[PDB]
Amino acid sequence: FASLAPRHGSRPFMGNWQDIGTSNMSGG
Amino acid sequence: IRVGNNFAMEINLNANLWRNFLYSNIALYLPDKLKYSPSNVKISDNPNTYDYMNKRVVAPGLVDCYINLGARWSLDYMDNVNPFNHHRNAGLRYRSMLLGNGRYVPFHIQVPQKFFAIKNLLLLPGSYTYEWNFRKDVNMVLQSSLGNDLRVDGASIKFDSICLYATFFPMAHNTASTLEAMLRNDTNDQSFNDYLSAANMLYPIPANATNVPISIPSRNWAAFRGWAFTRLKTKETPSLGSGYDPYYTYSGSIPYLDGTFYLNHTFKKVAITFDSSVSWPGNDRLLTPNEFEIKRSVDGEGYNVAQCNMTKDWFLVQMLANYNIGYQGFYIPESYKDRMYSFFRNFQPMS
Amino acid sequence: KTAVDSITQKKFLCDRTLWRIPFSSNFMSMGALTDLGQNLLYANSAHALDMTFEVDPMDEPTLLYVLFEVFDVVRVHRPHRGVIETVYLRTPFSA
Amino acid sequence: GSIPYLDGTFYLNHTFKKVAITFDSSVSWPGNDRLLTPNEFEIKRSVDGEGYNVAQCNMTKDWFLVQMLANYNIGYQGFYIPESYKDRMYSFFRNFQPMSRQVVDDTKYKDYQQVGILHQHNNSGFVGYLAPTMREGQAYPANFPYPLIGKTAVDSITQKKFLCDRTLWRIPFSSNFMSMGALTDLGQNLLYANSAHALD
Amino acid sequence: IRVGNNFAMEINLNANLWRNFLYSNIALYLPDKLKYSPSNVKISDNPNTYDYMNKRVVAPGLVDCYINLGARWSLDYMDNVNPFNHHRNAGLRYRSMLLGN
Amino acid sequence: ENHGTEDELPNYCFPLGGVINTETLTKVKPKTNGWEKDATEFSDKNEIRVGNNFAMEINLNANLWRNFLYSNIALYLPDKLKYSPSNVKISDNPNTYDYMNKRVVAPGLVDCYINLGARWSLDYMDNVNPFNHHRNAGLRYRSMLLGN
Amino acid sequence: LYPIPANATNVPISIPSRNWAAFRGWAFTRLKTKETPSLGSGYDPYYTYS
Amino acid sequence: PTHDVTTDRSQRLTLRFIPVDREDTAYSYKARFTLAVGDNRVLDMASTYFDIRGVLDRGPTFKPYSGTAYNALAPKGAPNPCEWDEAQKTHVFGQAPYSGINITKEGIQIGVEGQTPKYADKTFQPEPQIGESQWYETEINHAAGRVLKKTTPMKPCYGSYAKPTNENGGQGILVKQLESQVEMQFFSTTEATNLTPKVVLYSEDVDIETPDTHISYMPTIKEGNSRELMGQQSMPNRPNYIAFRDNFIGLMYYNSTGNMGVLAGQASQLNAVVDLQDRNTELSYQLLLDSIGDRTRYFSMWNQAVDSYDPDVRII
Amino acid sequence: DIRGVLDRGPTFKPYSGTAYNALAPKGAPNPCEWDEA
Amino acid sequence: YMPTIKEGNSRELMGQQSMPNRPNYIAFRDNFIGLMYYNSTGNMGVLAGQ
Repeated sequence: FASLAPRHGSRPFMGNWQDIGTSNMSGG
Repeated sequence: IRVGNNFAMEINLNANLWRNFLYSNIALYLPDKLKYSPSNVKISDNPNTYDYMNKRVVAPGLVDCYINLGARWSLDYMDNVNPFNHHRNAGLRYRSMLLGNGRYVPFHIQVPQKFFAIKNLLLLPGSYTYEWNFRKDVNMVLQSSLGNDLRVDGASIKFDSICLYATFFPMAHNTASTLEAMLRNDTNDQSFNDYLSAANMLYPIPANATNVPISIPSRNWAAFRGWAFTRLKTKETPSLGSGYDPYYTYSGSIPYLDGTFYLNHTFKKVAITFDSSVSWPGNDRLLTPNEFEIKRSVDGEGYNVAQCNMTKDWFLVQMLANYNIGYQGFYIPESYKDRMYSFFRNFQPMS
Repeated sequence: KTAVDSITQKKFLCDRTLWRIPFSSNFMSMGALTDLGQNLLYANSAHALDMTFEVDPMDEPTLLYVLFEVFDVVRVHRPHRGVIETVYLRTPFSA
Repeated sequence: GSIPYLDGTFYLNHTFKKVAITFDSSVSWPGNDRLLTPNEFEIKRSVDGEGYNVAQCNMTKDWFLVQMLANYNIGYQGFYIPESYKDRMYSFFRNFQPMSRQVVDDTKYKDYQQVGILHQHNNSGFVGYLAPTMREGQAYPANFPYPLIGKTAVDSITQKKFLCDRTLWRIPFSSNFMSMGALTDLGQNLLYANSAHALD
Repeated sequence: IRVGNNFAMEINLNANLWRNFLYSNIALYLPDKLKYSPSNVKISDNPNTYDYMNKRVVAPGLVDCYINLGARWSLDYMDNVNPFNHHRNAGLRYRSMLLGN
Repeated sequence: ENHGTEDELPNYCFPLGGVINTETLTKVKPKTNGWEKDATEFSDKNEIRVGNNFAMEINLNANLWRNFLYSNIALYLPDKLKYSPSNVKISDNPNTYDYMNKRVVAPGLVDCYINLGARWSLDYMDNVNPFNHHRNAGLRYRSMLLGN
Repeated sequence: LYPIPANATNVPISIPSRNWAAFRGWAFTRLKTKETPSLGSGYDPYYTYS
Repeated sequence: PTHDVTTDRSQRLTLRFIPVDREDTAYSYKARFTLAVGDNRVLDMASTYFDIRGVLDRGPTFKPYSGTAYNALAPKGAPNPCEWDEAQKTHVFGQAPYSGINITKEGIQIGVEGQTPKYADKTFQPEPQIGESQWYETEINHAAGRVLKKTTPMKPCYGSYAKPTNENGGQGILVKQLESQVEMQFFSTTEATNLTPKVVLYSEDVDIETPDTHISYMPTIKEGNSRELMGQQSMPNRPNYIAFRDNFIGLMYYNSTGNMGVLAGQASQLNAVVDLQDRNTELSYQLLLDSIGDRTRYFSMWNQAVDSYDPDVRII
Repeated sequence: DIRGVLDRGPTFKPYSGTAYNALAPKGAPNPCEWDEA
Repeated sequence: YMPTIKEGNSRELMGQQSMPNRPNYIAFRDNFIGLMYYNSTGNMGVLAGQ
């Protein structure tokens, strides 16, 4: 999916792999 | 020609500015048991009316410019009074002026969606019905800074029209169809979680009652996370579950709904006993390991923190419940973990 | 030099907050699904709870607002155009 | 004084009504039915008969979307407060302060008299007349302003506006008004095109 | 020996501190069409002169301690006036004292 | 950081009924030019003020600024500037609070006009410890943390 | 220790739910709250009885 | 990126949704919508909201400011120029700040028009804001002022208001026959009674009212004007800020089983919003905004302005 | 690095109020003499 | 407030009233805007080789 990512230089500016879901609760 | 020094009259300016501060902000917001009815003035009989709360004359000698000189000390009269029902409440000060300065206000509001399943939900294509029930109670839709009954006080609200708006990201149609196809699996289900994540029970405390026993009947306690308890007021908490509460003559801040809790200091101790014999946490954990002593009036053994009466057991638990601080030294937590509704942001010890 | 014989009063005020007691074996947040919450999955037995609070007396009917912290989770499935399907689950206090 | 051309101390941002951009004298930009009034960038509306204002002010829903997307990439997944590093000093939401008041409704209130500054005598015998000079007059009941509150509140009309100082009304030349890169996707379609377009 | 209560005179302090605030900061910075010429005082003819801008007397009743009570409202007269041409311009208030007095 | 005082308006104080120096007058009705005493309906004694009332003028924003500079800067001057009071006994030890309390200091040393328009710390007040001051908000907190 | 109010004739108690294996029996006697200190507390300043 | 991110087809950003069917109770209303998402569009429900228009009446108990609006620099015990009947003769406690030229039976001469004596218009002249400008007590032989009549109820100066009933700011109750009733009262020196009247007090009836003050000390319970009612002292009303709640708490029925909202498909009609009344969706949203953003900042669109006491008022 | 001499002019006033008898009333005159008939 | 246009001393000049001048902060601009000729193509600065 490098055609959806912005190009910083000539490399796709991707996010991290494990930053997909949320985990926050009221103190946990 | 003047013979001698001129005529003048001496004023104490800084004391008069500080006597105006303590009266307008603290002495006028005292409990009504400290006030009295003025002479030859017809006052209303209903204590929840602005005509009552305005005309109950309070003595300036109760909170005058010499009260607790050199003491960082909140009044014991003013601990149980809601500090958010005040005209220096800078949120409600901002929310009052955001509509205007007049009695007759045509408003135009954009009300956010808060139900956690449909709050961050990314809807796929399809036609959905979307039906919502809105309130019209002027003690619920509005907030006064005194807490008077706005039903008696003539405050009315009239909802003319309503529209639903929806901002769409203009995604490319062969990309928004690949994302559509990926999000229609049973493996790519959008799973959400309420941030509070708690089933919330209200237990009544009678007047002048010290012991409050509650009792959960019998249940499997798997995936249980903990407790978060706070005292409220029956006057300030509406009977939710009913669509209209006719006995709710209050329009101040609702601590049940906004997080403006202030009766935290009114707790002595907490005894948690699972299954009537197993004291929790048991295991000789705490310094008084069968109960959570939140504060001590009479301490001879010296188990208090912070030059206040909060115990060393309870300060350990609250710094560990919020910050994972307490086994490797107590210190100031960083400003990103220490949010607004947190323990250490608001813990203000006094003497 | 003419100060009176005085006695000291100490207290604290902690507004805006909830008194959190975590159901964890070391009172810490090592995860949202705590170790005592998983100890009760493998025990497979029901226990009763009898909490007892001692509060300061007020001249007013007050309430007690205890948050029994659960996992109030919603899983949302949209399998077809115009089809919405949700499964809810919260544990312990299932409903 | 301060030069807003050089200092960056822009303050006449509230004096804009609408913006119409047309490429090649016929093609109205952005086109594509993007906005709620898609032929122009309505910045504010005094009429508001169709219900297109935000923030309890008179800024439109099209324009507040564009400005929260030009600066912040905020608006397609809910409007929220941008974080403190995205929200700099010369930015939008740092300076956007929407306001409202009520004044007298001179065509509805049946007892209105337009009392000019020559005849407004509030603080009558305790304040000098039309000057910061010495007091003059008598301790007399005032006539200005009209009460907007109380049981004898006048029939009022609401004026809404906003002030958004220090900032520039950014309209990005991107196909979704977002900052996905400094070389935007609409600037790459015109790249290597060798085609001149009129801008009106 | 004084018979009865003593002599005294009353000032409203928090109004006079608030009325000094609104005159020094807002009423003196009103546009020149609102101000008028001082009686029997000489004045310059160039409106870009400090001797002009000092001596144009402005009425305190324009911005007094009752203007838009309970309204968070910048004045419509003061919207088109540059807010940075003001003596509370805390940069210029600091840049002036950084050279001296 | 001496900005001067914002006192373009005069600040006045007034007697408790708005006026105190009224005089006694008598109602007079015209002859049916000509005048005659009207004591039938109205009384012959009416307290009516002729002209403006009595008032006293105070400069408030200068008195608040002059109280600020004396209590914070002029009282904390070095002891070479202060002098002994008249007819008041004083401690001989200069390290005593009774010494430091009773050394009377001239308000004209740090008055409401000192270095106007200059962000300038005093050369008298450079070598003085700024943390031996009652606006030391740490020590102002630590003193109240034990009590009053 | 289950508390009984003043002049209260009926006293309902309740054990919620338990495995009652190896239970031996009951033995009960009314006391006085004035005469019985709340143990577990190291010092009761309201216990005026000796 | 050029393609595969943003469409090149005619697609709207914001849609407007008219309610399909609206029903009203006396305490609540219900709005059913068609949240129609077209082909190849994704909709994050964070971008959805309800735009509501209406008319709010804050009631008479709304006071958005401390203090008063009218004569705030007046002393609180300072009375207006008033009249009262004792035991039945009428006494006058007044003030004559204006300085004129000559006094005849037509009033006070404010100036000339050539040689003709121009007098004062009794509707608004002399003004109660215009007196003398020098400080030294010069000789004033021909003063004039304005006095409220005995039928006007006596109020302190602090907080007194009457509406103006002409274009030139003069206040006074008009009467139908629409002519004003401003009687002229001529006063001279007590030991002087030719006879030259020194003070002319234009008596009048105004619609006097205290819209934001109340009396903190009533000396007399009885009606009518009296000498004891000069000593009544006016206190400003308490400031009462009436507004919508923070993040619009209380507009939407959350956690009411009788007032549960619906998000469902149009055909299956199975409600995806399963709401339980021991949840607190409001407090779940108040604590969520704290953990994700700086809560001190003010966002007007969601009315995001957190309730905050002053830290020096709570803890003295 | 610029070294020079700046002249702010007679229209420079870096402070509100006055330096000279600030606590005096604004109408209060100096001990003065004049001429009459 | 000048009570009388005559410049000579009189009784009426005891009633003249003084107002402080308006505070005027004259300084260099922020980040020294205005000292340097930027963007003036007739006063364009030079960084070149010798």
